[PDB]
Order: sequence, then structure tokens, then C-alpha cells
Amino acid sequence: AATLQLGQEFQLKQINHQGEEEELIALNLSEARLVIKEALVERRRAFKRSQKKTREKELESIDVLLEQTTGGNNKDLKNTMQYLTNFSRFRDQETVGAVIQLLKSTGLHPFEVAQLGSLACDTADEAKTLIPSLNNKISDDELERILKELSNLETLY
Amino acid sequence: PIDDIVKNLLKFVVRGFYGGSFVLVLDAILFHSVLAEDDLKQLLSINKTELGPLIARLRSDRLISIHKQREYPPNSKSVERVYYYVKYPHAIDAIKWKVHQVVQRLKDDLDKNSEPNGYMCPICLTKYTQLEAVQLLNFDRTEFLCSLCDEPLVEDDSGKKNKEKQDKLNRLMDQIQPIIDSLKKIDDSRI
Amino acid sequence: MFFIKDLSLNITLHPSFFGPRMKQYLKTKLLEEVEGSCTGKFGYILCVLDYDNIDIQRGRILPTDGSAEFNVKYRAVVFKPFKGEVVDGTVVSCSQHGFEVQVGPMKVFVTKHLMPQDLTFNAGSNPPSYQSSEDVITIKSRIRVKIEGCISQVSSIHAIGSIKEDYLGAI
Ligand SMILES: [Zn+2]
Repeated sequence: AATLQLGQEFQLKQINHQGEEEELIALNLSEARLVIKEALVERRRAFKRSQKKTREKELESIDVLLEQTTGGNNKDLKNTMQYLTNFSRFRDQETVGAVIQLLKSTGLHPFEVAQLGSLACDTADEAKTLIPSLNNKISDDELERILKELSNLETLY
Repeated sequence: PIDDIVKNLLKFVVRGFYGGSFVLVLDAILFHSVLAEDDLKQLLSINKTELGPLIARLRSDRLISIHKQREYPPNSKSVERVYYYVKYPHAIDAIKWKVHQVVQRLKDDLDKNSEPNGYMCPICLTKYTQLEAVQLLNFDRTEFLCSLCDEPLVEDDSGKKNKEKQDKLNRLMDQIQPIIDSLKKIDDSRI
Repeated sequence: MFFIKDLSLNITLHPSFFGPRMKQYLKTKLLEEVEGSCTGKFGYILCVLDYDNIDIQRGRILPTDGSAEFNVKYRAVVFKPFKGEVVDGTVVSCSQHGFEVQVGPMKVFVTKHLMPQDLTFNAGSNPPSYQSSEDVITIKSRIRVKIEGCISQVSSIHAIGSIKEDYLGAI
């Protein structure tokens, strides 16, 4: 369950389609929307290429634009985008990139590093109540350190 | 002294949870330390079949021990007596833990009647898990319909039997009340 | 929970589409049936990355049906629930014994026994909401939902959420 017990399809050794071992890659609400729209950029980029021969509104107004770009029946993807904007709290990808560099410094398993980014809390104890994974892997003080650093980055856009 | 309380200790188990005659077999153990089975058969005028299992209840519950009284009579015949020995400290072992687990068991039915677990479609004769439930509740619905009856369910393991078990628990403590400290009275010496 | 994933798909291409431009229809169907789909094994398949560099290697013609069989490997992002996990959400409709919290693409239900006792159900309210000692939790309310159970059925994942614990109910 939520205690680092994930299936074969979600092991650390996520073999890329080139056939070699690689680390499991998870995504929190700190990268999901900022990668989905970016990929949609490529999608519309080819969509017009081969055709030749706050954050809230930037979410949905462009969601409909890429609904034009996509097949449009994936409105549940739009639900996910909405869920992101309502609860994904990063921007200016270098922001979250510094965050992730710090979390790489944390020596935390990528599941846990995603747990941190996804959750927006105040104390180490709140995390331990929500993330039994993140209770002792680092000093709880360091937990609050990085929680506070997030709160510094916790700015609504 | 303490061993006398052990002598009386098994009487608690024997005269409460068994019939009247069960102490009549136990009494004979206290009556004669080396209690010959052939004699104990005559003492209560019970036949071989009737006396047999009575010792087993005392044997199995570590209360008695049928010691193989092999000996050589004058006639040189195969002489055997089931000498019902009194293993006082080991019978304490049997009474001690038997009081231990029963208190847990009557507690178990209480918690089960406070946490509904499953469901039931009494129309389609189908019980459901909550995961089963979350499959046929419609977003236009408030209770999970069925697939054979397409009808709502009923919660399973509700709290109408909860009060039944507390009396059993209370009756357990009030009836085991003479037994609990009678063991600990002996356990002061640990003999 | 969101993951970047590399998935392999086998797509059957009916013979009529055997133009010089087969890969057109190929990528087409890939998107048409992979983005935004539910799997019991990977969770809702949200979006596909690298629309161009997709391994499309070689067809096989099924011995009958003459339809080519293609084994597409591609890299995408999926959303997967897990038991015991903590999420946000918002209700959609009401139930007599709990409420169904739309956690993004998927809707997570919280049952009557899954809620704290003080959170009682008001049927009279419109919409019938769930009222705690401190919180009246309604359709648009933001609920901190914890994922208790998950259904791994192919094409349909169902999640059991509960607010009986702390830090739950309203976010
Ligand atoms: Zn039925």
C-alpha cells in the first residue's frame, strides 16, 4: 500500500524502451501539469507541422485549445488538469527543479520525493500522519526544513 | 498449605464446568494418592466404560495423570492399574491459560458487532464487500444497486448483537471470579 | 499517483489501411486509444510523451484476417491510485452512506463507516452534504481524501477513500 509496496510495473528498475535498467520515475503535483502542457505543446507543434505538409485560466482556456489539438474525448484528462491547478502548487520549472535537486540531495527514494512535492504541509508530524513513509528516513527537523523551504516556494500563481 | 489450595483448586474447574460425578473421580485422587483405576471403578459403582473418559477429562486438562501402575502379583499375570496421579503444578498450567483466552473470545464478538464489514442483497441473495458495493452504486444513486436484482444492499454486521456479548463477558468475569485469584493464591508460592 | 511510464502496445491494423501512409493511421489510433484510458495494470493513461520518436518496428500479418500486427513501444504518463495514500478531491454527487470525491480524473467514494462519527449525513440538505462537528462537507468542498481501497479491474479502477482519520475532511 502507501508504505512503499508497489507492484512489478512499479519497481525501481523501469527499463526504458531501449532495453536497459533505469530508476523508477514518479510524478507529483509539482511536475504533472507543467509536463503535460509542455507535451501538448509538442503535440500541437506536430499537429500544425504535418498539417502544413493566473494559472487557473491558463489551465482550462488552453485545455480547450489542446482539446482541439487532441481528440477531445479525453475530458477526464481535463479533470486531471483541473485537479492539478487546484492542488499543484509550483511554476517556473526551475523552481521545482531546484526543489528536486534538493530532494535528490535528500537521498530519498523517488516515491518519497514525489510524496513531498505532492503534499503541501507544515510540520514533519503532519507528513508522518499523511506519509508513514516519511517519518524517520531523515531527521524530522530536516523534514520541517524542507517543508518550510517549500512554503517559501509555496506561492499561488 | 498452598498445595492444599491446589488440591481444592481443581475442584473449581471440576465442579463448575463438568457434571457432579467428575469430582467423584477427582475426589478419589485426593482420597488415595496412588489411586488404582480398578478401585476407583468400585468406589462410585460405575462400570469400565462410564469411568474411562472421566479420567481423560482430568488427564487432558492436566489435572490428573494416569500413572502406569505395573507390578507383579503372586500369580505372575499382566497386572496394570491406571494410577490417577495428581500433577498439582501442571494442572495450574491448564487452568491459568484457559481463563486467559476466553476473556478475549467474548470480546471479539463485541468489536465485530461495531464495525460493519460486508453487505447483502437479500433480494438477489447476494452478500457484497464494500469494494463490491462501489461497483454498482450509480452517480445517480445513493445505495449500491445489484446485478441480479439491480437493487440496493444492506449493511452487514450491525450493532444489534453488541449488547449480547457484554453479558457473556460480565458473566465470564463473575463466574471465573472464584477461579482467577485461586490460581494467583497458589502462584504466590509457585509450587 | 502520477508516473512517467514507457508502455508497449500491440495494434491491429486492418488491411484497408495499407497505404504508403500506414504510420499515419498508426500513431492516430495510438492516441485515439491510449491517452485518457483506464487499465487495471497502470491506471488511467493520461498523456503520451515524444509523439515523434515512437518505436513502431515491424508488422506481422496474422495468418488469417490478413491484418497486420504492430508492437508499438511508447512512453507516457499514468495516474495510479494506491491504498493508504493521501490525496485532495471534490465531491460529485451524494450517497446515503457517504459521498463520492472526484479525485481528478477518477472519482473516489467515501462510505458511511469510512467517516468520523460526528460527520453525519443530512438528506434534507440540497445537495445532501455531510456535516461534522466542525465541517459541513458539500459537493464542491475540498476534501483531503485518503485512498483506502483500490479496484484493479482492467479498464476500471475503483478507489475507497475515507476521512475517518485526522487531517481529513476539508483540506
Ligand atoms: Zn438482488
